[PDB]
Amino acid sequence: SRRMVTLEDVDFLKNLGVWVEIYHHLEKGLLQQCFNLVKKNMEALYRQSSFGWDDSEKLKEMEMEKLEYICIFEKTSKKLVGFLSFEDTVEAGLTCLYIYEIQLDEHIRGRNVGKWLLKNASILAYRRNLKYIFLTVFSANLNALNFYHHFDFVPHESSPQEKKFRSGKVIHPDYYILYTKSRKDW
Ligand SMILES: CC(C)(COP(=O)(O)OP(=O)(O)OC[C@H]1O[C@@H](n2cnc3c(N)ncnc32)[C@H](O)[C@@H]1OP(=O)(O)O)[C@@H](O)C(=O)NCCC(=O)NCCS
Ligand SMILES: [Cl-]
Repeated sequence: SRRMVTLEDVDFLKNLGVWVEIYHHLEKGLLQQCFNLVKKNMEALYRQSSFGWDDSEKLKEMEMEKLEYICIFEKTSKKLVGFLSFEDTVEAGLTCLYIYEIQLDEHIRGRNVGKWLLKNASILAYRRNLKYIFLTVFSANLNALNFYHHFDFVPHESSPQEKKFRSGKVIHPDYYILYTKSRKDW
């Protein structure tokens, strides 16, 4: 058929039939649910990268004390449908919120929930006197790459760069390090 930590704008989620919670640490059950979303969304991308995928390794990462979680659940099912995780840190001398994950279940993508999570992360960062937002992204993840570009992320000086030599050597990095300034006004 090809030719026919007070969060902002919570009312937006209410209008979608979802709600948000902030976690300092994930409880055992929810840890497993978030892991399931990351694995479902990302396993293939991790596999094809130099980083690889290890279930046990991703799990331990998500348990790290430094990571804070913003989680969105469906009002009817009370199931997790998305989250954003981050740490407050420093990157090359710059104070930042470093995003580890932004993950949405398939059925809730493309409805401005990604924007909602990113915007709130950015606001939180600014209010914590964190001047930048940083993240890593796979070069092969084209949708995410363009999503970030739209929200003014650009490669940090520390990001790997494309390189081509007359010798025939071609270097395509499998990830970028992106950043942008945090902002309180959206
Ligand atoms: C990446 C992700 C979180 C973005 O969420 P999303 O639901 O798809 O995007 P949203 O609907 O919330 O985006 C809203 C804004 O982003 C823009 N946008 C979204 N995707 C875009 C794309 N591929 N190219 C250009 N702009 C894009 C929209 O224009 C919109 O901006 P606007 O209101 O100013 O017009 C989502 O696609 C996802 O969960 N992907 C799977 C997991 C993943 O790859 N995470 C990144 C690695 S951790
Ligand atoms: Cl990615």
